[PDB]
Amino acid sequence: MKVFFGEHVYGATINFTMENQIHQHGKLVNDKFTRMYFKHVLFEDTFFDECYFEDVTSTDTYFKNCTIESTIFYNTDLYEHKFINCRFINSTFLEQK
Amino acid sequence: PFVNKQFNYKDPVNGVDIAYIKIPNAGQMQPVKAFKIHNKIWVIPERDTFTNPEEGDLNPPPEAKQVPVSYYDSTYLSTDNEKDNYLKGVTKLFERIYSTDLGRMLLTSIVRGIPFWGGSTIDTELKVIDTNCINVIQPDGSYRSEELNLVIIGPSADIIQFECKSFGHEVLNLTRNGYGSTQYIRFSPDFTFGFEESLEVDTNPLLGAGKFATDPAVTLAHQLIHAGHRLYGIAINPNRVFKVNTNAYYEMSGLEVSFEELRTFGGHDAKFIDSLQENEFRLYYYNKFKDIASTLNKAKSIVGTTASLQYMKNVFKEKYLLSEDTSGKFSVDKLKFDKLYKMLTEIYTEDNFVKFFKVLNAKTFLNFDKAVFKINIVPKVNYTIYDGFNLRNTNLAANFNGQNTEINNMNFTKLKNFTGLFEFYKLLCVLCIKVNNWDLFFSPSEDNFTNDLNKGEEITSDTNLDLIQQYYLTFNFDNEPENISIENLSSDIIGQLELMPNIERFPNGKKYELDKYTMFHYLRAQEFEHGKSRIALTNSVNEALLNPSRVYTFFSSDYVKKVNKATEAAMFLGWVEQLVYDFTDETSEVSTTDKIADITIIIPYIGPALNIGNMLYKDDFVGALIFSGAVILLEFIPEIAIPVLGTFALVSYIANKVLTVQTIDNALSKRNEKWDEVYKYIVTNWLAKVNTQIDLIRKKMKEALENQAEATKAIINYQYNQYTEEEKNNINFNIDDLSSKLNESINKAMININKFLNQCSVSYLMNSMIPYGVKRLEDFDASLKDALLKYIYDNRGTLIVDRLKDKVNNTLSTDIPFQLSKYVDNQRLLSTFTEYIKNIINTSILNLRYESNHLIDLSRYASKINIGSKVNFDPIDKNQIQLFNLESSKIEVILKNAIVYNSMYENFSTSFWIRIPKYFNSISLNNEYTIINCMENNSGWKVSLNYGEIIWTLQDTQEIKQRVVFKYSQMINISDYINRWIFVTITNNRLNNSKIYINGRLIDQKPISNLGNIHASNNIMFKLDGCRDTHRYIWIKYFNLFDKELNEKEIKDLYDNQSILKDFWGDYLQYDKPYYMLNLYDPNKYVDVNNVGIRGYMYLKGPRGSVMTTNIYLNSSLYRGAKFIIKKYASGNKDNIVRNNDRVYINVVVKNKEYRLATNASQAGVEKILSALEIPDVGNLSQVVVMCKMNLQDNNGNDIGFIGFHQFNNIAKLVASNRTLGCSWEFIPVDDGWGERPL
Ligand SMILES: *[C@@H]1O[C@H](CO)[C@@H](O[C@@H]2O[C@H](CO)[C@@H](O[C@@H]3O[C@H](CO)[C@@H](O)[C@H](O)[C@@H]3O)[C@H](O)[C@H]2NC(C)=O)[C@H](O)[C@H]1NC(C)=O
Ligand SMILES: *[C@H]1O[C@H](CO)[C@@H](O)[C@H](O)[C@H]1NC(C)=O
Repeated sequence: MKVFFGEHVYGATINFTMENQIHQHGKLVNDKFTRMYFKHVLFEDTFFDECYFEDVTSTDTYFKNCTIESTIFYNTDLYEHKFINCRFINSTFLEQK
Repeated sequence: PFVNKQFNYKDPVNGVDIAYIKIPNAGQMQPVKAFKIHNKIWVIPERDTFTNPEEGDLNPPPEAKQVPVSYYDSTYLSTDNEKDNYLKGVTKLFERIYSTDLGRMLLTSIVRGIPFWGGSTIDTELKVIDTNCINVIQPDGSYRSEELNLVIIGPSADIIQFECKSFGHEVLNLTRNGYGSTQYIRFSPDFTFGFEESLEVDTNPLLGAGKFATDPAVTLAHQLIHAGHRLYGIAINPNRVFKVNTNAYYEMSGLEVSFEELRTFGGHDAKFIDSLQENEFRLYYYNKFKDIASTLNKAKSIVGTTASLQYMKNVFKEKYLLSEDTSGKFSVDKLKFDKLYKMLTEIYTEDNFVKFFKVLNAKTFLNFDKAVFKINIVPKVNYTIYDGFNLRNTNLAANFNGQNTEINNMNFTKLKNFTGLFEFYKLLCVLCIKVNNWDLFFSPSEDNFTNDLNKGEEITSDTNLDLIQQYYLTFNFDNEPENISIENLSSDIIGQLELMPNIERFPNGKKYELDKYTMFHYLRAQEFEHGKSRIALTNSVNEALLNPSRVYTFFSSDYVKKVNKATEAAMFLGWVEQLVYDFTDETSEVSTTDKIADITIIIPYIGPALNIGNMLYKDDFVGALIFSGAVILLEFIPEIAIPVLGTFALVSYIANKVLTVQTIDNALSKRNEKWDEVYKYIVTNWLAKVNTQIDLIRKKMKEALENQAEATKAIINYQYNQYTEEEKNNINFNIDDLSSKLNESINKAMININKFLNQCSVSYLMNSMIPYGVKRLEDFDASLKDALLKYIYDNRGTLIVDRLKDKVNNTLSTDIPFQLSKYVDNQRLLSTFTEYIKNIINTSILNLRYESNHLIDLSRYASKINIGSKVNFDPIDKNQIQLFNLESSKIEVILKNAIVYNSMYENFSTSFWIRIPKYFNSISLNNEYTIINCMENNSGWKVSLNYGEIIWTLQDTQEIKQRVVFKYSQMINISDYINRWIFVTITNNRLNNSKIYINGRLIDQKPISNLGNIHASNNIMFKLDGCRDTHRYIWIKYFNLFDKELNEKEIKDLYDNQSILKDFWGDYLQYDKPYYMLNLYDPNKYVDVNNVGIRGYMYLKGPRGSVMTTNIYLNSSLYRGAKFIIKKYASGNKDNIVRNNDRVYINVVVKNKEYRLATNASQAGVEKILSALEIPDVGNLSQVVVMCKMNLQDNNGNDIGFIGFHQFNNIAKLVASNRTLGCSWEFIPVDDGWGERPL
């Protein structure tokens, strides 16, 4: 299990699959998750910013205490139940698989 | 089809559909041909010379009947070709009346109405009536008797006399006692009336002359309604006649109009009868149905028929809608009786058929028919099977040109009516003239109207287009009584026609001596014989009447001076252009003096034209009208008197708690009903004795203008004829263009005169009729309040208390608003009334409007209007004000130092429009801030905003705050209260209550009686104050203040008044701008493209999703789907603003490239799947769309269909088809005020 602390991911487009990770106090700014697989990865206290989620398929992933701002969730299965005590800001939720 | 197997004429005599027939008659009648056309309906191709013995000849009688128009012919119907054409036409009219659903229900009602078999002298037996059956003689030699309902026979001696007759009985009055009998309709389809209509210019300003032919379908429908009344035995007594006064010279000499005609005409005419007589008729008919039900219960036997008594009882219980409670005890219920009576009386009317058929007809029976037109109906190229004379896809469809004789002249041929133009006439002398009878005022007598107002009333514990489709849905079918076997009657069926009451011949040639000129002299002074001699215009009637060659005119002296001058060949074109321009000049003149109440357009030259009030000067007429209101127009003042309304007596149940509250509730309800009834009586009196004179004046103006044009072009042609060959050939001229332009000038003047007469009538109603009722009625309120007070204290307390006295003081101190919307239909009248009240009340305290590049007060009270530097104005429309959260984003209004009082605001109101952006910053929660202030030194009012709510605060000197709030949630899928234009108004009665209204709907009331003294602010503040947000901004427009309290009526119409199409936000829709799309029927989905092209299509997918921010807002996404852009196709307006009825093209953006929207209309099915094509498309496909609804039109002008969607299998595709919804759409411009992020 890979523990991640204090990340600053700027302008990164993600295409591959990341699995078995936890992120804490992450600051994902201007990221982009397109056509990828989320497997057993956990987000806690992470502050998103204008990230874009497209055709992302998730399994056992769970967002916790995350501040999600200005994002777009288009063509995804990240339903409401996958978010726990999360605050959205100016965000949106488009058509979902 | 209703009529299958067209029967030609020369088919054999088989015996069930074509056979020889014996009709009942007093004497002997030879076998007569006829053709069964349906169940219980027969059509006889012969002239009616058998039913009535007195009519043995077809020669016109020496004494012509008192009829406006009539034609006579003795060789008609004689030959077999005429018989075939007659029968084809009547069959076509039957199928056409059956085509419409309302007509379908009427035909079913006719079919079901078999007469009752009550002819047995013995009470307990059922016997068929001998006089309501026909003897069908078979080729073998024997005959069989058969019952039926309707017989269609060619006309009587008077050809155009279409009527209904019935065979009476010695002691039983069948037509009015619930029994009913077979009806014989004297009818012909080959002839039509020709009338004149002058109220169509509102829809078709390009209309020429009138002379419209009434659709024969409507006439047959009128005859069928007469029949339908007579089968159910509900005909009104013929001796009940709407009598008129005939003593005066201006009063029409005489004409019979029975109440049955008033009922069958319906609509406007149906209002000529008061509610009391209608109630009497309803009660009488209910009693007669109770009697027939009792007789049916008593009877237990039948003689003369094969089928069971039970079967005939079932048929009759279905016909009369009776109910049997499983015990053989028939009974009628008031609900079903009321439904049937309304269906037969109010639903089946001529007006409703005219509305459904979309054909011309006179709105009132006063518009007497003026010509006889021979027509041909058998060919389909002249009279289409569906839409009548208005054939679709042709030039005749537009503007109802089919019924216009002067266009569709090859279809109608005029005939010479045998009633003389001046056979029935009156004489007027001062120099004597004659007047035709049918061109006089209609003066109803006072006896025809009655009231039960004086009768007192006691209250006990318990006292108390669409509708056509609901009745059709509820209506029953598949139950038509089958043909029945009966024992045959004698060879000859004896019988006498129902006796008609005698009408004495009205006197002719009466002489009246007067000391003044009447308008008939003036109307005659403008006529001429178009002889060879020159005709000269003049300004003196005394010479125009005497000299046949001189014609009176009411125009200016320079005009007559010009028209009397001889001119030469080179000068004539300038002469004709000058005269047409000058004629338009007089016809277009309107007075500018508008200080008079809602007579805004006073037209002067009506005075000298018709000698109204005995002045001959335009200025004198204007002064007289200004001084005397609308009274001077009326020839005779209609007397109105409202006697004292009866008191109200309440019963008392000693020691009661909930029944007494019911007593007060019923008292209030009966108060409201009494107010409604008295308004209805006042309206019907006004319509009976005021509107007819105004209509006659309008007709006289129309014919006067036409006569003036006639004289002008007559003298012009006289001058034209003077030339030699070279002048007339070198200098061309035609009369058609002159006639067209003069007629267009007549129409533009006639619009003004029609509107003027409309405000005249409405103003007279509002001024000199309603106060008389309202004074007695408020006295009734005073007495009723006294009674309720005596009961509310009764010096005792064993009762059930401040709430009751509050309610009684509230409602019995105010007045119910008066509207004709609930009394009249005439759309023209409707508009004038409401438009008036709102337009006049506009003038108020502050009318802050931005025009002429400045924000000014049109109410000329505001002292100064300060404008801050940081305010903003909308370039597309300068009347919008945008206010920012900065100090200089301020507007100050210096209120008039006159209207500022310490204890003012006793009754007053405010109204304006606000658009609010969507709250973003969380600090704005519970952050109240004032947006509009009129509060000084802890006293005044303020409008404030907070998180999703509007607050109106009233505040007195002694700290008593009163806050009324209107709230709305931000977490909703679709909102009508965010970023949208919202009408907000506040009404205040410092005596009773403060009320809030939003866009014209009731929200909240709070008491303000505890408020004391509320000192008036010196000025008005427009500024954000205390708003912690650094980006908050507002939009407001059309702010208005009212010095008196308003009412629901004046506020609702105001909304529409202040309301060019709008977008989602309510702002003006604009050209060459992108817009998203939204259908109101399906809000949760958006639009999407697929494989664009001819094969490509638009469809509905989703869900649109959701954008939200925690504990601030949640809402579905709005910027979904491809954006739509609109650009001009043929609109000539320079600006990019769209208006109503604008034909434009529609394009859509797909991956940042533009596509036309178009479809192929030749595809099968009414649904027309639209498609997205490239800009280089083919012009054959329909792409022009008219404008919240949009309609696609073919390149030839045919409407492809309303743009909407259809559920094509599992795909919600888009269509242009010809549903209560699906025609509603909405455009979403990109708005910075909403803030959702696109991508
Ligand atoms: C959520 O979105 C809203 C609107 O989409 C954001 O509010 C907006 O914030 C911007 C940036 O400050 C404001 O722009 C301003 O423009 C003026 C004129 O150019 C400029 O002088 C200012 O310095 C500022 O840049 C914009 O007015 C403002 N809109 C509203 C309606 O307030 C908001 O910040 C986003 N985030 C949150 C948490 O709400
Ligand atoms: C995702 O994009 C990267 C960068 O262009 C590319 O190297 C990679 O092959 C893509 N992902 C997959 C799994 O193909």
